[PDB]
Amino acid sequence: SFIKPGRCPKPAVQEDFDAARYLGVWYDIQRLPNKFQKGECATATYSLSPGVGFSVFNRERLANGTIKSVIGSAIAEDPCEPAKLQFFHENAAPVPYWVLSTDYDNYALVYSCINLGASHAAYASIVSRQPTLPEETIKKLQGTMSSFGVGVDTLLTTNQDAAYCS
Amino acid sequence: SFIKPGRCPKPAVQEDFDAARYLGVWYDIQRLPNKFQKGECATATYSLSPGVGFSVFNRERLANGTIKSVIGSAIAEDPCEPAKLQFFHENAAPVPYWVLSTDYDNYALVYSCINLGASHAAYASIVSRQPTLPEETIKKLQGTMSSFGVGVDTLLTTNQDAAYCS
Amino acid sequence: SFIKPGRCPKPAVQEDFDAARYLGVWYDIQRLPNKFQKGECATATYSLSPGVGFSVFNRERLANGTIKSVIGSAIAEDPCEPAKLQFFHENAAPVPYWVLSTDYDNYALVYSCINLGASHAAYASIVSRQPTLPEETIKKLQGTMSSFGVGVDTLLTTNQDAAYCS
Amino acid sequence: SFIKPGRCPKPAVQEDFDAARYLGVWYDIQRLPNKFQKGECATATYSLSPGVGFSVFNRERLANGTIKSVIGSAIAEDPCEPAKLQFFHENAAPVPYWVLSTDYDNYALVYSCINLGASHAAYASIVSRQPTLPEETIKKLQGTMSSFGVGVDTLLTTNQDAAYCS
Ligand SMILES: C=CC1=C(C)/C(=C/c2[nH]c(/C=C3N=C(/C=C4\NC(=O)C(C)=C4C=C)C(C)=C\3CCC(=O)O)c(CCC(=O)O)c2C)NC1=O
Ligand SMILES: C=CC1=C(C)/C(=C/c2[nH]c(/C=C3N=C(/C=C4\NC(=O)C(C)=C4C=C)C(C)=C\3CCC(=O)O)c(CCC(=O)O)c2C)NC1=O
Ligand SMILES: C=CC1=C(C)/C(=C/c2[nH]c(/C=C3N=C(/C=C4\NC(=O)C(C)=C4C=C)C(C)=C\3CCC(=O)O)c(CCC(=O)O)c2C)NC1=O
Ligand SMILES: C=CC1=C(C)/C(=C/c2[nH]c(/C=C3N=C(/C=C4\NC(=O)C(C)=C4C=C)C(C)=C\3CCC(=O)O)c(CCC(=O)O)c2C)NC1=O
Ligand SMILES: *[C@@H]1O[C@H](CO)[C@@H](O)[C@H](O)[C@H]1NC(C)=O
Ligand SMILES: *[C@@H]1O[C@H](CO)[C@@H](O)[C@H](O)[C@H]1NC(C)=O
Ligand SMILES: *[C@@H]1O[C@H](CO)[C@@H](O)[C@H](O)[C@H]1NC(C)=O
Ligand SMILES: *[C@@H]1O[C@H](CO)[C@@H](O)[C@H](O)[C@H]1NC(C)=O
Repeated sequence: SFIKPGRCPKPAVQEDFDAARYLGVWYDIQRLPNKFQKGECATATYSLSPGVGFSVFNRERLANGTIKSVIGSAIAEDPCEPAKLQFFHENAAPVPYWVLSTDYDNYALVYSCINLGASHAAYASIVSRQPTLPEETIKKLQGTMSSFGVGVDTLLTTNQDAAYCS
Repeated sequence: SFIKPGRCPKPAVQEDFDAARYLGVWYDIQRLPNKFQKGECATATYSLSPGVGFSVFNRERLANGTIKSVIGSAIAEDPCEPAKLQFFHENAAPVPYWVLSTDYDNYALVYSCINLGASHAAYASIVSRQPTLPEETIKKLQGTMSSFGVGVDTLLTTNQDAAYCS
Repeated sequence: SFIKPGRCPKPAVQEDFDAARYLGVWYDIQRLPNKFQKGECATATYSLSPGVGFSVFNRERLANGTIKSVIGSAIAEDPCEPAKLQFFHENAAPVPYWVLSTDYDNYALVYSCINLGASHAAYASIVSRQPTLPEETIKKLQGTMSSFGVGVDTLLTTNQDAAYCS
Repeated sequence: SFIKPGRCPKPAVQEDFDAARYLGVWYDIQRLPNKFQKGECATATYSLSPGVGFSVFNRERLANGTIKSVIGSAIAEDPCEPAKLQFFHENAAPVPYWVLSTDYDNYALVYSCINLGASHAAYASIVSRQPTLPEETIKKLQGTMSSFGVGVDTLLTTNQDAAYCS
């Protein structure tokens, strides 16, 4: 999704990550530019799976008012690295999805990277259990992002205004 | 997981494979020796996924009457190759799973292979919608297995006796 | 390293591809935009490998006259699909490299693709044993490139002018 | 190519591994049972690659005195992990090859593991720059292997007798 030079960094993930506590609704707060989000008001809904991992339901509002959504399935392929997921969205090739940091109740810092020779395509995201996230939490997560080569300057803020998104 | 010489054959899969028709209950009729089937009366149940692919519930009876079962998730990582799945069983590393041939309402030939240098570990299985499958059908699928270098003689026949399996 | 929408296409590869005839010097005639070519006069030289596959030496001229180069190794990881190689350059992650069409003594259409969810990163190339290639030959390879969704308008022409590259 | 239960362990590899100091001739001293060594007197010879990584030439003596050898190519696909190699032996699928420990001048502990569902296939070997290695060094390396579940009882000692190998 977003090309930067160098090979993919390998940042720390959430230690002892617990997926059952990660389920539910997360709101997109900030994110690296990508090719899949085409609007605003983005939310992810993660739910229990009857097999392994969990189901994914992403949803956003387009500027012309059209609502768009996708379904996918998330799986930790190595049970010993539960924070290192892979998402299989409908009609999409698999993408990595690592949870760098989360407190389950408020925020989460998500990272994703795929190698491209001497370059890489990266995606990063700050999400929240609410349409807003406190300013301090955001600055902290931006802080870790800098350590693995994401520029805070390059981030897009997602519109989560209550009126516009209903 | 059966070690044989040579690299994994790359047999053909079922053309224009339709997972919705592959769902439901399958009985293990014959199978390559493996490390996971520990008894008899083996069935697989495939169900809808709210994400992609489908949910898996494999189940067998032990000699002492104890029922053993596992849950997992099946996903075709390349949507243009829907018959070439990957199974993510709980407590297992991901494994390949090809539907080489199926008519959906009667039989299916499942193959799975993993390379080990100049050797490979293979798993193959004939399943049926009924606890039995006609011998001529069994013979035909055995033909297919031989055509890509599996020995029919090494196949194990699975117990599906209504008396024993009830 | 060029983003286009959709998953990677799988165009046909060169039949009975013979790497021994593909060795030697190729001149870049035109190619998709990428992050590795920074100048002109780009050439690829393919050489004997004492193990498997063959050796790679890429070379171009910078605008200030500085020559830049990389070495790498090409390996056909599956001997039965010899046209589907993996290229391992110094300081780079592995990249696919398919020889889609070549007559060995004149031209070659090179392709490479890596998936990015519902998008993909592509690189495509028309190379030649001479610094120029006939207009009729280029158009044919353009017909093929068009067939998997690269537009001739998106292509860059490589400077192979004898004076300037000298 | 030796099947054990559980997923592949992830042992530490030699820190700051230098492939350049690893070149030349190593003798097989002890090894896990595998499918490729058919005799004795086995040596691996590693040499410069004109591309990336290094060149591979393995050879052993068969019981009937006939000598057999293979060539391949070794590559660290992740340059930041030079001890984590991939070996491409001729006509074989790629295999992992980790250097867990080496002092370059005397010994080396090589490990390799490929997952097979809830089981795995492993290969490990203690090599030496001489046909023999001191018992204390061997014991030390056997110690390391034990910590990740290879049985010292399962190890085979390789015949490197000077006369028999002459
Ligand atoms: C997404 C896929 C992808 C591919 C395929 C790819 C090829 C590739 N070409 C490279 C160097 C190079 N490659 C070329 C040119 C060629 N390269 C060719 O495959 C051919 C046919 C030519 C034509 C001669 C040149 C000239 C260099 C060196 C340029 C320089 O470093 O200044 C490198 C080394 C890394 C770098 O210098 O940044 C890679 C990885 N990179 C990718 O990200
Ligand atoms: C390079 C890596 C990479 C990733 C990680 C990735 C995720 C991804 N997000 C998607 C949809 C979506 N994704 C989101 C939003 C999110 N998505 C998230 O992973 C998170 C955390 C949010 C935050 C809420 C939304 C709203 C959609 C639906 C978009 C639409 O239909 O327009 C899709 C589906 C494909 C599509 O319809 O275009 C993919 C593959 N794609 C990639 O190429
Ligand atoms: C599951 C992982 C796995 C590994 C790692 C592996 C290594 C491996 N060793 C091979 C040959 C060989 N390998 C060796 C010896 C060695 N090989 C070594 O990795 C080392 C350290 C030595 C020590 C000297 C020899 C002597 C041969 C040649 C066998 C012959 O031709 O008789 C081959 C070629 C296949 C063949 O033709 O038989 C492979 C794939 N195979 C696997 O399945
Ligand atoms: C290298 C290849 C390879 C494959 C394919 C594989 C499948 C596989 N089958 C499993 C359980 C199982 N698998 C089955 C039966 C089936 N399974 C089928 O794919 C089909 C068609 C049936 C027939 C109905 C059953 C009944 C179980 C549960 C067994 C138990 O509880 O012990 C498991 C779970 C973990 C384990 O017990 O090892 C795996 C990984 N394992 C491998 O190593
Ligand atoms: C907005 O855009 C989408 C895709 O471009 C389109 O399908 C949809 O109909 C548009 N909504 C309108 C015009 O209401
Ligand atoms: C049946 O078998 C398994 C092991 O084979 C054992 O764990 C289980 O307790 C047994 N149950 C009995 C004795 O019914
Ligand atoms: C050529 O230009 C590149 C641009 O970065 C630079 O790396 C290099 O120093 C230049 N060579 C010179 C100054 O001769
Ligand atoms: C020795 O035995 C091997 C098989 O065991 C055989 O292939 C080889 O040719 C034999 N060597 C000779 C010439 O006796």
